[PDB]
Formats: sequence, structure tokens, C-alpha cells
Amino acid sequence: SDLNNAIQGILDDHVARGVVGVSLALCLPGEETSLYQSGYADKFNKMPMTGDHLFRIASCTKSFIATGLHLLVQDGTVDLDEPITRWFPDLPKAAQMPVRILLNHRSGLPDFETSMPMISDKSWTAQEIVDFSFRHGVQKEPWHGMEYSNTGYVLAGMIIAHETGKPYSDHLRSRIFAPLGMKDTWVGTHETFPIEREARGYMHAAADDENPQWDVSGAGDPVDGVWDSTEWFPLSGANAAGDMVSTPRDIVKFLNALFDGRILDQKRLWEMKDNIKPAFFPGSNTVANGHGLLLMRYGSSELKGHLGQIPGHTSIMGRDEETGAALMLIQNSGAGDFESFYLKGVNEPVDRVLEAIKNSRS
Ligand SMILES: *C(=O)[C@H](N)Cc1ccccc1
Ligand SMILES: [Ba+2]
Ligand SMILES: [Ba+2]
Ligand SMILES: [Ba+2]
Ligand SMILES: [Ba+2]
Ligand SMILES: [Ba+2]
Repeated sequence: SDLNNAIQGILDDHVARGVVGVSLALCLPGEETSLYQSGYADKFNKMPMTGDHLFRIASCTKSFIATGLHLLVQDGTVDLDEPITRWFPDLPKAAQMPVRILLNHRSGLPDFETSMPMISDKSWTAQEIVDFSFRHGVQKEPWHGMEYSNTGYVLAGMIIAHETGKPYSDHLRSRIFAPLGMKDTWVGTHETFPIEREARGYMHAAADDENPQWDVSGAGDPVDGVWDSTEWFPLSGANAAGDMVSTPRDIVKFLNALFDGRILDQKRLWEMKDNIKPAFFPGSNTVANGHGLLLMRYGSSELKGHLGQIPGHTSIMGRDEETGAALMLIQNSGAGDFESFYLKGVNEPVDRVLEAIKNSRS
């Protein structure tokens, strides 16, 4: 179709901007998921990008951890409004923290991501990340305002583990991945994944990487304007804040089924997507968030989903509610600065695709 050719052109023009490669999955209403890739999975081997190339989905992981949590609310074991002291009695200010503030980025919890070395071979415990957060981060009061929290999702994961007796990966697999047919999806912290199948991740030495968001010391020297950051960071360091590996095809499987009532009941879905407050993420299109989903505005279209940044892989997923379209676009180009073209610029092809969808619908 004309749409098919318009979309492949958007991806081609984006990789021509300097982006190593991009993988997209797009489901439109009354249609099968159609996949589009451009550029390379492996810059130096010139391997073409396919729809079978795995990516680290980074904070997109967060939409699954919320779902898993919401599933345990349906199970009757967890209450969104009850204090987390039940699970974390010694956590400062815990009594002011209902289960929902873990998910909604209003908890005031101190964060770990900006202090955590991105290059290491160190494995992390959930608790180890939490002690790290309080040691290096800044704690604000609950409900102070919106400030993106990874720590809240790490704590969310620990609730899941305690309530189900097994690692949070077991719950997400048995309740989400398995019944949906998601066969190319792993939870990094607790599961091994086929490294050989992953698209390589590229950090660009770019002029606009003026204010790196990560401690990337130990990177060594670049080669042909990039570092291969694929295996820089152990996923156990991100934990429930961003440890999942997947394909855009598998993610669209999840999204269609979530927005289609087939995972979460109508009340848990409403919490996730409709019970919202204003939200900010530096260099993104985020305007609001629920309890697991960021609302990201692209001109006259909006996606409910998530952004993901982990060194070298850069992802945007969501559903457009006005049009029914689901999409996961991931590039294997990244940088550190939020405002870098290599991070913030992933939003441009996403915008253009939603414009092409809209125009083909008129
Ligand atoms: C979301 O994309 C967060 N940046 C994921 C993350 C990555 C590293 C360490 C903690 C959280
Ligand atoms: Ba600087
Ligand atoms: Ba390493
Ligand atoms: Ba509109
Ligand atoms: Ba409107
Ligand atoms: Ba038209």
C-alpha cells in the first residue's frame, strides 16, 4: 500500500540521519501486525536489521511490572491504596506511600540510575539497588509533584516477588508472556536470553551529548564514531525499572491484548491508562501518566505506553486510542544527554508514522 511505502521511507530517512538501525512493529485496527526495519543490527558486520532482532526495552519493562502488580490486585492479595509498610516497614516515609505511588512517579523516592555505573559486570539484588538509591539519591515527600522514579518500580517488583513467592519474572511469564504467545521476550535480571540474537547497541559520540544522564566511565575509545554498548550494563542493575528484552513484534502482542481487555480487567486497566496526572520526562513527548503508562503527545495524536532508554537501545511503545493503532519502534542508536538527537530524536519517526497513519485514514 501507499502507507507501507510512506512508513519504510520514514525509517530510511531516519537511519540516513546517522541512526544505525531501527525496528518497528505496527498494528492497525482490522489488520495483522506489519513489521518494518531499516539500517543495521550490527554496524561493523553490516548485518541487516530484522524483526527477529532482540532489543533491551529499558523502562517499557515498567508497563509489564505495573500489569503484574495490577494482576495481583485482581487476585485480591494487593490493594492499590494500602501503605507499603506492609512490605517495607523500615523504608523512610513508607507510611505516606500507598501501593499506587510506586507506579505513578509521585512517590518522592530517591533514585539510583544517574549514580549507577553503566559499565560493570556487577550483579544486583533488588534490595541492593534500594540501599544504593537512598545512599546516593535525594528523597522528596510523597505526592510532591511528578518526578520520574525507577526505585518505585524496583519496589513494585519486590512486592510481586513477596506476594507470589517466586521472582517477578515467573509471574510476568505465566500471566503475560505465555498466554499471549510471546516467545521472544525475557526478563533480564532473572532469565538468560540469547545474546547472539540481540541487535547491537550503539552510543554515539555526538556533539549534543553535552549532559550525559549516566556514569559511562570505562567506555574506552570509540570506533567509527560509536561505542558498542550492548553489553556495558548488567540488566540486574535496572531490575523492574528496565531489565526486559523483547522484539517490537512481541511488544505489539502485549499492547493489543492489554488495550483489548484480555490481560487486565476493566478497573485495573482504567487505573493504568485513565487515572492520570501530569508527567514530565526530559526530552520526551510525555505530558501525563497513569499507573504503568505514560501519555506521550505527538501533535494531534497521543500514545499511551512508555519510552525506554538503556545505553545503545532507544524505544517508544504505545497505543493510539483515537485510531486503535499499536506500535513499538526501537533504534539501536543512543547517547547520554536527554536532549541529544540520538535519544530525543527517536520521537520524530514515531510522530511521522502517526501522521502517515492519520493521512491514510482521511
Ligand atoms: C528507562 O528507560 C530507564 N532508563 C531504565 C533504567 C536503565 C538503567 C538503570 C535503571 C533504569
Ligand atoms: Ba559535560
Ligand atoms: Ba559488562
Ligand atoms: Ba486529537
Ligand atoms: Ba482530544
Ligand atoms: Ba488523505
